Amino acid sequence: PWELTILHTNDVHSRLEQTSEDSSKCVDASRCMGGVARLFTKVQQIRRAEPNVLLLDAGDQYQGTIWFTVYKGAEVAHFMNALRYDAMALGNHEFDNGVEGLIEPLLKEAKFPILSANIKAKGPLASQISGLYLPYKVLPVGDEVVGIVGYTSKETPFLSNPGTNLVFEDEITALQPEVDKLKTLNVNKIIALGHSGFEMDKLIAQKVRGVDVVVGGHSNTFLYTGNPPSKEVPAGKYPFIVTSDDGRKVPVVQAYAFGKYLGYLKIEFDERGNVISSHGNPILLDSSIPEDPSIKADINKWRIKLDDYSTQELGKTIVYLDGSSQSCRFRECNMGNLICDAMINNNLRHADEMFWNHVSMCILNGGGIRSPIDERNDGTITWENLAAVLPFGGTFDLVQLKGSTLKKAFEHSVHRYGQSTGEFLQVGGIHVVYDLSRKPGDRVVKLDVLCTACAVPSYDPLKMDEVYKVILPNFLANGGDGFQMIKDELLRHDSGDQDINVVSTYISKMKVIYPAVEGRIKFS
Amino acid sequence: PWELTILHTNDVHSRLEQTSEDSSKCVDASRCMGGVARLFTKVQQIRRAEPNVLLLDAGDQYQGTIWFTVYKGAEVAHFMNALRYDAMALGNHEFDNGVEGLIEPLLKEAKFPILSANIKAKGPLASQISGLYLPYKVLPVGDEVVGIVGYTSKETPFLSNPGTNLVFEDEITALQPEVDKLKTLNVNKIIALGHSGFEMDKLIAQKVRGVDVVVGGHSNTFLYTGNPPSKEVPAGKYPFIVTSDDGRKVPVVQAYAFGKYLGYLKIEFDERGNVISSHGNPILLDSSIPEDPSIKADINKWRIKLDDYSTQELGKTIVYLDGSSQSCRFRECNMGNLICDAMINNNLRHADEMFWNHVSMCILNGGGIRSPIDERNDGTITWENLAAVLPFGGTFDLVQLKGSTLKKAFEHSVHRYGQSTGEFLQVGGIHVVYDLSRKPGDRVVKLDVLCTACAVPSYDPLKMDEVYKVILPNFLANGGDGFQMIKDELLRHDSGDQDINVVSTYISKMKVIYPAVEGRIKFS
Ligand SMILES: Nc1ncnc2c1ncn2[C@@H]1O[C@H](CO)[C@@H](O)[C@H]1O
Ligand SMILES: Nc1ncnc2c1ncn2[C@@H]1O[C@H](CO)[C@@H](O)[C@H]1O
Ligand SMILES: [Ca+2]
Ligand SMILES: [Ca+2]
Ligand SMILES: [Cl-]
Ligand SMILES: [Cl-]
Ligand SMILES: [Zn+2]
Ligand SMILES: [Zn+2]
Repeated sequence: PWELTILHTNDVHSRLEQTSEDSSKCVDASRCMGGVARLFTKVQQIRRAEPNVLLLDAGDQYQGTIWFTVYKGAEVAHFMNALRYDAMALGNHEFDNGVEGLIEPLLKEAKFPILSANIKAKGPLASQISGLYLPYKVLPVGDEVVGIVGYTSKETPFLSNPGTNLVFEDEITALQPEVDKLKTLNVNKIIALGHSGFEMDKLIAQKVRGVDVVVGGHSNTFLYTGNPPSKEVPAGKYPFIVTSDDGRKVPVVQAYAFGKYLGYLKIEFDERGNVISSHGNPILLDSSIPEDPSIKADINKWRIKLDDYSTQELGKTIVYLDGSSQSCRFRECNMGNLICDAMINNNLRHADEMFWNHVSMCILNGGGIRSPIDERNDGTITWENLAAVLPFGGTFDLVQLKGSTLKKAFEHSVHRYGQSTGEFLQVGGIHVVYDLSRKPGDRVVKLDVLCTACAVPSYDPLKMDEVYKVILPNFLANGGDGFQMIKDELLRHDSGDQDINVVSTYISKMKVIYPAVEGRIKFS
Repeated sequence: PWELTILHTNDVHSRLEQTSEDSSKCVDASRCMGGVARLFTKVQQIRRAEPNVLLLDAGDQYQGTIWFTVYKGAEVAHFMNALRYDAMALGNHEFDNGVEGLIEPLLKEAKFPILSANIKAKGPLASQISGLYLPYKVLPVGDEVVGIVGYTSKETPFLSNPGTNLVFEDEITALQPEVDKLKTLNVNKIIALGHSGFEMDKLIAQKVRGVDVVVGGHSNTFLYTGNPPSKEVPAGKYPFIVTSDDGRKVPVVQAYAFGKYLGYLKIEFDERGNVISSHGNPILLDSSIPEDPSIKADINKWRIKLDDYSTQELGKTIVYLDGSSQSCRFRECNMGNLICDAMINNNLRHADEMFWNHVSMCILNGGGIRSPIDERNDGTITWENLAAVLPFGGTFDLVQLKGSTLKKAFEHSVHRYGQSTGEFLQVGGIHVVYDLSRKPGDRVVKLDVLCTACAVPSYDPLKMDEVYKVILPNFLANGGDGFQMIKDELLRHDSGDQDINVVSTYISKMKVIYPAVEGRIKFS
């Protein structure tokens, strides 16, 4: 039998540097994980041990940290080139800066093929982008050939900014004729590599005849066999074996997100390209694997521009930005409003999945806000100013909560009001009124939440049994500040973008901000 | 004596096409005024009649209409070249797209000198922008030479986006050594051409010794001798003669704004370059002057790209945008909120003077909002969609009003509530509560307005004798919809940017909008 090792990443989301275990900034330098330098170490070791190896990425390298804000994809081409990826599928985030932001930094500089069979170009763009991404690629591997076909979420127009000259076709209908072309070319080992989410990956394994293995992304799905090595709870075994409509066992794999795991799948094929066994598990890239010094030296070199960005003017304020603890731990503060508005706006512009692309409610612990920003002089705000406001190195995560849970979180927000501690919440898309003369646990007297999805979009009373989607710091999603009910009762929690980056890009895009105290939080 | 005719424009604000008498879109094609084609006719006629003629622009050609949104300054270089301007001073709006947006479209393409003596470049920019604008230029005119020195408002960093590598120095201190250089060169006829406002222009005429004539802008100042030909009321005679500290009569001139007038000043000089007389008046460019057909043919040709922009996707909405009359003439509607938020945000980003750069209150007649925009499909908003919402061809103007005036405007808003007419106001930066059970004229029971300039920026009760600055349609500033108290009582009214353009660029910059009904207007 001929054995192929597939190494794969997906939804790296600009985590070029090593991170903490939850994908936020690495605070404890000896428990960090992921990053491209550590990835390279582990990939090089397997390439030395195994004769036939492919390294694939299933999309969403773009977006998430200062690396993408400053380098805009040039860092993705440079470091994926340095790692010698064999192919990549386009994900939705690859369109976040429009087709122009995809063609220049990435499609023109990458030294490997970039694939998607279901994106059709038209008008003027068609001979402009022509051949810059491919529906399939035949790759030699050792003494054999493997074909790779790409696909990208049809939800891309609602998530990103691909423009009106690209059509996203149904994946299975677009994939079948390309796999048929590979079969006509006598390629008998075919990987479908793409970015549509685990549900669609399972449907492709079942329905696209000729596909031997599916390597996917988009849904941040973690699969693992046996006792998992970190906090992620697996959605199924790895590989997740799906039997096809033509009765073959098709391994389906994904490797969570954020470059925290390297997916590692070994497949044995018979002489006719049928899979006769498959086994593996994602490898946790934790600090027991050293960062490769030649990649890390390049990371250090590229970081100099990022460190320089710290003093650059992002925008201006026309108001004093009151991030003092005497304000933000006690009442509505306009710095809290600004940060919640940024959290919302960034996720609406750049959402990771449709499930989250209408989120319009935000809570933020006031103890998370650590400095004011004065408008004298000229009102200039820089990254360095924001880093003093948000110094903890966190992310702004997405959670789905029952109303009863959120009501308990607002009771917790004032249960010991007056003690100057950090759990008092600033909000966006929420109007709350407290009556502090009432018993702890019964101080919320009105709690109305923005409803975006409906007749006349508006604030409506929170309902205990309805479910709501909220953006908030990772620190609160994990139950910090005593918000144990959030951690214990939430229905879904996805990690999101790095925090200072999110606020800096919001100010960059607004240019002039004027947040004000406007009645989001009242006391009666 | 040697006689020089100075023709001059300032604060054209992207009004390349002819306009209505108030600078908004030309609706009645036979009462239109201004535009570059008509300007060219009148300038060519004077060039044929007079031997020594200079055509100067004192700044703020950038910004104001779709022409600048689509062409970003290339239209300014092209048409000022076609008119054969002899020189231009930089104004604040020339920095609205940053130094990069100034260097490429304008400084590199202009065929005339672009001047400013008080802008100093440093760091990397210094040898990059070097020589692309000049502190002075010596120009031959007929058989003599005239020197021109430029200057630009020190308020530019607070109005625009010139970056932190440009320093704006005090104008009189920067101008004096450059005028001294011209004197050393034996130039004895010196025009100071610049963009700092009439107050500063008068101080330059008094204090910069050697300046013969000041040609200014920025403050949209209209000067005229005798009975004025249109609606503008003159601030003084034209020219406005200032005696200098060295006892010379220095004509100071400006020509309003929007290309509506061509300034026309004749100066006689003795052999030593002393002004021995000066006379003139701005010429109203009204429809008695034909549009020049060679310039208009080019305007038509360049318009094709603008007409094409009408179908281009600007951004997306995630909410139904309710611009129906049943909503917007009766209660808060999220289309009204969106348009007021756009009006505010655009003017904060791109304000014409410091006087207006903190405006954070907006009123908008609900009868001005003429269509909803559905989110199906994909939520795409185009210029054409917005043109259906805002079809009247107006501008969003700046007014300063006493509180008592604004309170009367809110009483007018509901004085015959229920009759479905268009005077009901949508708002931004204002919370109003009405009690419709009370007498007409006494229905406003709460009226709180955002105060940006203060301790903890916030909504505070309107005070009858305080003065407030508000952005609103030209149609309301001129007393439309029965708001005669606004027209009759306002303290200052400046025309602003064209309306669909303002909303389109706001959506372009926000990318995804989600306006909602949030309690700006309540009934008790
Ligand atoms: N990782 C973190 N992210 C956000 N806020 C934090 C974090 N750690 C501590 N805080 C805030 O700092 C306060 C203590 O100064 C806490 O009550 C909490 O509100
Ligand atoms: N030039 C204009 N600008 C804005 N709104 C207008 C204009 N002309 C008419 N309207 C609105 O149209 C309504 C009549 O349909 C008027 O009551 C007024 O609210
Ligand atoms: Ca096969
Ligand atoms: Ca002189
Ligand atoms: Cl999925
Ligand atoms: Cl002035
Ligand atoms: Zn994705
Ligand atoms: Zn100006």
